[PDB]
Amino acid sequence: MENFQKVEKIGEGTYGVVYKARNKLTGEVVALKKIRTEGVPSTAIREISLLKELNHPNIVKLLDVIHTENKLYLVFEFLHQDLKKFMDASALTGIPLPLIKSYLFQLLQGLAFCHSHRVLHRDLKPQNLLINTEGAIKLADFGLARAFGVPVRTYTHEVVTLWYRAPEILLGCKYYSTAVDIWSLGCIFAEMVTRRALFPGDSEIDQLFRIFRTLGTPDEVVWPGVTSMPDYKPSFPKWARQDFSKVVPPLDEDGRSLLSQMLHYDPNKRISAKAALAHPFFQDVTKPVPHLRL
Ligand SMILES: Nc1nc(N)nc(-c2cc(O)ccc2O)n1
Repeated sequence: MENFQKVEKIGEGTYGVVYKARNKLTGEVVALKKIRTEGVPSTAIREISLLKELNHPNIVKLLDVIHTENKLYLVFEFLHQDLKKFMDASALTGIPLPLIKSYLFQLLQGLAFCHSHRVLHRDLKPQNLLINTEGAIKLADFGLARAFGVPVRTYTHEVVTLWYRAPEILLGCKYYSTAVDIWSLGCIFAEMVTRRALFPGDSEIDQLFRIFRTLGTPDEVVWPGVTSMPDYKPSFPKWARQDFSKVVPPLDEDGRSLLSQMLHYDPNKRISAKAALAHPFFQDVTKPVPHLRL
């Protein structure tokens, strides 16, 4: 692109590298993502284009889609910091509960909007949740996984995180439901509260086994159909479920209650974003302003 001027590289997504750029025209500063391949799929540039209409205050706005020279550039609004960075910065002290509750509340509104438009994220994680000084938090990279498909690593040599991957995906399901996003968000919710990733797997089986060790190895009782899943093995060790009081202390009972419904094994039983918004946990929700040092 000749219009912009790569101010800085603000990260390396799984679908390409993201740059902060100043538009020599509008002068506006935006986030410029260079996607990945012999010319980029055509069904892809059509799916992505549809997301320009998926506008919501809790969804990073996709300003433009430019397919040129068999290269794909996505232009997004720019936010100054991602949640992973804010958590690392807040670890010594921990993000205050009121601000954790506000972010979760906003993320669920974002998901509710996307899910109502039959759009799933599929790859939610702290690194693509963006915050601003006004206390807002927004979902980035929505719909990208759909158009494309998470490969071995990423666009290039660099491991993709599995820490937030729903169990049905790890067990080989072919069709993903909106429930996969709820699972990811529950994982992020727990990480904000405890200041440590909930299920930091370093391999697919390790990821699954970390989930089993904490929530109990799933069976036909809690998850009808699970033993019929593609990657399910009768040889999986049988671990007992641990109490949530031990999983996310010292989170209160409303919080633990909501988290438990967000981490139900059966995707059909997992709480929807719409319903999570009505949970007693958000009875006293407010919108605190974060402390960002840009
Ligand atoms: N890691 C990181 N940091 C910052 N500050 N921003 C972004 C960002 C990522 C996107 O995909 C879109 C817009 C953005 O502002 N990503």
